[PDB]
Amino acid sequence: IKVRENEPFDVALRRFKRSCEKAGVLAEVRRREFYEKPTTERKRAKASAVK
Amino acid sequence: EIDYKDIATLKNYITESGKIVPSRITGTRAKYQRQLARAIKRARYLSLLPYTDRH
Amino acid sequence: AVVKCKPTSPGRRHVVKVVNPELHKGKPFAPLLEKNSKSGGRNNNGRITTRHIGGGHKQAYRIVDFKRNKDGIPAVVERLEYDPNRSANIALVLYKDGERRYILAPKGLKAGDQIQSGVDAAIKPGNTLPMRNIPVGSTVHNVEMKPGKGGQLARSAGTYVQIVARDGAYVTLRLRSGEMRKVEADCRATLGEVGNAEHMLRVLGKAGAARWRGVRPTVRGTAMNPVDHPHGGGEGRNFGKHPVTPWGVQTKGKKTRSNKRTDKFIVRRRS
Amino acid sequence: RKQVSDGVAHIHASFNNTIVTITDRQGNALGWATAGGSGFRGSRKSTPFAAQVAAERCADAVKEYGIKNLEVMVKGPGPGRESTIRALNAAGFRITNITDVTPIPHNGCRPPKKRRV
Amino acid sequence: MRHYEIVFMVHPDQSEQVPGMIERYTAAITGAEGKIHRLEDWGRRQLAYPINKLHKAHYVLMNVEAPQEVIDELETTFRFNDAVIRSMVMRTKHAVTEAS
Amino acid sequence: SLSTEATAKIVSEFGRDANDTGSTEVQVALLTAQINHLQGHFAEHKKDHHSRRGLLRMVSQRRKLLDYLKRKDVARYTQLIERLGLRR
RNA sequence: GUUUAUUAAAAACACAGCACUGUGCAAACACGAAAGUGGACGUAUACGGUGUGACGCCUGCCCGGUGCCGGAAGGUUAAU
RNA sequence: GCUUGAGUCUCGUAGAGGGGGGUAGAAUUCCAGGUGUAGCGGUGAAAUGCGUAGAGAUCUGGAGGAAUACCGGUGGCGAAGGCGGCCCCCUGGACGAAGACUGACGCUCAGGUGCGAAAGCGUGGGGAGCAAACAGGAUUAGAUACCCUGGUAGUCCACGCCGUAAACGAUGUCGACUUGGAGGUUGUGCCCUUGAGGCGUGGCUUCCGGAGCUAACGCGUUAAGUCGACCGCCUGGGGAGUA
Repeated sequence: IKVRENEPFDVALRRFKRSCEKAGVLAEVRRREFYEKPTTERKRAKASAVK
Repeated sequence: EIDYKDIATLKNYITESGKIVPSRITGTRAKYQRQLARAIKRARYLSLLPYTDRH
Repeated sequence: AVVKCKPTSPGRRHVVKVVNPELHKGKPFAPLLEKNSKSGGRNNNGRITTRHIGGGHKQAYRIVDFKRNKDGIPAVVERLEYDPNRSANIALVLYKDGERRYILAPKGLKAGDQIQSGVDAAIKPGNTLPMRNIPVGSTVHNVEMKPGKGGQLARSAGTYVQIVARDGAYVTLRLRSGEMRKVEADCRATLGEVGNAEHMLRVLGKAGAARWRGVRPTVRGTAMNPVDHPHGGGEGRNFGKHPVTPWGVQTKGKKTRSNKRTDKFIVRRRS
Repeated sequence: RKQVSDGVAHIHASFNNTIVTITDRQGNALGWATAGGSGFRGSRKSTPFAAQVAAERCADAVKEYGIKNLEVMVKGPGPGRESTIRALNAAGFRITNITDVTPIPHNGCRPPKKRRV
Repeated sequence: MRHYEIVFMVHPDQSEQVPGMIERYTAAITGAEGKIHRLEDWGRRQLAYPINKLHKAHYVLMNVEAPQEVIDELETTFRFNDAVIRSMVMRTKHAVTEAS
Repeated sequence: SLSTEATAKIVSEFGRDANDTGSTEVQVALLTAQINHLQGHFAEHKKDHHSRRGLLRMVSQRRKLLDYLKRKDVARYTQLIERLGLRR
C-alpha cells in the first residue's frame, strides 16, 4: 500500500493500485448481494476464457 | 505449505499487502495451495503474519 | 414452562400458568417468616390513598437478605421457594457456619450451588460483590444505590442491569428502564439476572384472579358523574376533554419528575 | 502558528467529490478544501481539474504552519486522487509517502441494491 | 489419548511468570498420564499487528499428547487467565518433534 | 464410524473366528453397535439430518440382512436377535 | 359477576386482555398547615393514571385548532 | 452349492458434507471525546436529506450485529435443497491399495415415511447493514414505477409450521455394451527420482467431436447411441391446474 523514495524521484508511478484495490475491488462492493448473478458472471467469464 | 510456523516460506507465498497469491501465479499444485492458504490463515491468527498492511 | 389451560369452563379458557417443578412444595423456612398485615390502600389517617387495593390472599413476609453482608463465607443453595411478596422466586441458602438466609434467586441457580459474597468472590452468577470489582458490560442485579444500604435496583423477575462504565468513583449503569444512572462504585451488586423471566408470560384468564392478588376493580373516569372525576357526565359516552388524573393533572404525556437532588446522578433519562 | 513542519494529506476521492484534508502526524486537522467548495457545483465537481484546484486551495490555508514534508493517504476511487497528489508537489511540498487507504471489507456489510438505470 | 499442538501468547509484562506456568501446564498433562513431546519458548517476538495494542509478545509452543479432557481444562485455563492472550490448540497430525 | 478395538471385539464374539468378518451375524452386530452409539449422538443435536441419513442406511441394511438370515437359517436368526436384544 | 336499600338488573359498571403515558426510589401519586403514613417492607417482568374491553381478522389518512413533549436564537416580559 | 452382483473387515487419502461450541481480522452504523471549518450527500441534472446547536473530513476510545475479502479455480463435498475465516468436540458418506470373509444377501418401487432454497406463519430473543410496505424529492402528459433521501416487517438466533421454485443437466433409478482428443481434481503401482520426469492403473468432473440417433437444434463411453428391469407422467389450444 505504501510507497516511499529517496531524492531521485520525479513521478508518482504508483501502479501498485492497478495491481490490487482500485479498479475492481472497490467498484465490485458498491452494489447488491446476489449469489446468483456472480455464479453466471463467473460462469460466462470462465466460458469466455477459451481458445 | 504443510506447516504454518515457517513464516519465511509463507511470506514468499503472500503479497506485499498481506493477501494470498493465486496458484495461477506461483505454480503450487492445488493441494498445496489449499494447505498453504489454511496455514497462512492460522499464521494470521497468531500474528506471525499480518492480515493487511494497515493495522 | 408456560402452560395453556384447556378451555373447560370459561374462565379457564384464556389462563396461562407458569408452573415450576423446582420450587419447594411445602412449608417455608419458619424463622425467616413474619407477619405481613394487609392495609387496603389506606394510610394512618384511615383514608384510601392508593386506590384499587384490597382483599386477596393472606401472605407471610419473608426476610430476604438484600444486603448480602456475610462476606467470604460460602453458601450452598438449599432450595428454591415461592415468595408471594415478589415476582421472583427466593432461594433458601445455607452458609458454612450454619446460618440460613433467603436471597433473590438469579437465573441459572439451582439447588446445591455455591454462592459467595464479598470482595474476593469469583465472578459467576449469584455472587454479590462491589461494582469496582465487577467487569464492565456484565449483567448484574440487586444493585445498591448507596453503599451498605441494600439492593434496590433490578429485583423484579427476569430483570438485570448492565454496567457500562467505571469512570472514577462511579459506575454508569443501564437500568432496565433504559435510563443511564451513576452509582457509587462501592455499592455491592449480585451477578447474573434475577430468575423467573417467564413471569411476564402469564395471563390470569379471569377477573377473580386479579381479585386474588389484591386488586379491586377500576372504575373508569368517563363512567362517573362530573362530581366524581373530571371526565364525567354526558348523555352517552361523551368525552371532550384533555385526559387527566382524578385530581385534574394531565395523564398522557405530562412529566411528573421533580427532584433536583438526584439529577446529578442521571446521565440520560429513559426513552 | 504552532509550526508543525510535517503533516498528512488525507485525500478522500469519491465518485461525486474529492475532499482534501491536511493534518499533522497526530491526526488533528489543520485545514481542508473540497472540490464542491471551489465553484463548479454538480457534474463538474467530480473531475481531476476540480480535485487539483481543491488541492491547490488546501495547500493555501495551511501556510500558517510551515508544512514542508507530508504523507499522502488516499481513500476511495474517483476522477480525483491522481491529479490531486500532483497539485501537492506543484505547491512546494516534499511528498514523502503515498499510501492508498481505501476501506475494503473482508466480506462485511451488505452493499445497497441499486441502479436499474 | 490423541495429539495436540498448543501455542499461546503471553502478555510481555508477565514474561517472568512464563516458565512457572509452563511447569504447571506440563504438570497438568502428567496428571492424566499423557506425555509432552516438544516444548519451545520462543521469546518476546514482535507481533505483526497490535492486539490491546500491546506489541511484542511471548510465545510458547507445546505439542502434547493427552486425553481430551485435560486439554479441555487447559483451554478453560487459557480462557480465564488474564496473562495469556491468543491460545491456539490443534490437530493430531501424529506426534512431532523438530524446531522451525 | 466405530473403534478398531470395538470392531475387533465384535468380530471375535460373533464370527466363527477372527478373519470371518463378513458373516451375516457379524455384519448385523456391527451395524447394531453403531446404531446404538449414534442413538447417543442423535439424542443430542437432533438436527443433524445428514448424519441421520447415514443412520437410516444402517437401519435399512441391518433389516435386509435379518431378512436374509431369517429365510436361510431361522435358528441363527433366533439366537442372533435373542443375543442382540433387538426386535423388541 | 356488580348496580339505582324502597318503581330501572340492563345493552349500563366490572372483567381478563390490549395500548398510551407517568414513575430510578426520599419513586410518581394520594391523605396530611407539618411530622408522618399509604404506594411497598415493593424496585420498571414494578407501581400509578387514562382509554378500550375475551377471542379472530384488523385498526386507514389529517399535527391547521386545543393539549402535551422538545428546543433555544430573537421579540416581549415581574420582583430587584 | 459357486464367485465375476451386493456387502463386511484391515490401512490410508482428499473434501465449503452435517450438528454443537469458541475465537479472529477488515469494514459499515451508533455513542463519547480532540483537531477543524463551510459545506456534505446525491444525480443525467436537481431537489428532499444532513450541516455554523459545528456536519462532512480526520484521530482516539467504546458498543453491537451480520457477513466472512485474498486463497477461489466450467475447483470440492453432498441424494437433492445446499455448504466458503480459523480452532475444538460429536458425526455421515466417498475413493484408493493389497488381502481376508459372507455368499445373491440384488434392482426398482404404487400407497407410506423422511429431507426439502427463498418468501411466509407462530412463540421468545436480537436488530449493524440492506430493505418489501410506507413517506418525502424528482422524472413524466400521468408515474400508485424505474432514479434520489429516509425507512418498518423481514433478513440473524432458538424451537415448531409451511411445503413450494426456471426445486433445471427443463434429461427418473439401476445395470451392460459401443471409435477418439485436450484438460481439471483425488488416489495408487513401476522405472536412473539422474528435476518442475517417463510408463500404467482406478474415482469424480469440463470442453470438443466419430458412428449412431434426432423434426431440427443438438446429444455424443457422464448418450438424447445399442439393450434389459422397474417406476413416474403425456394425449389439441383456451377455460384450468381453475371450480
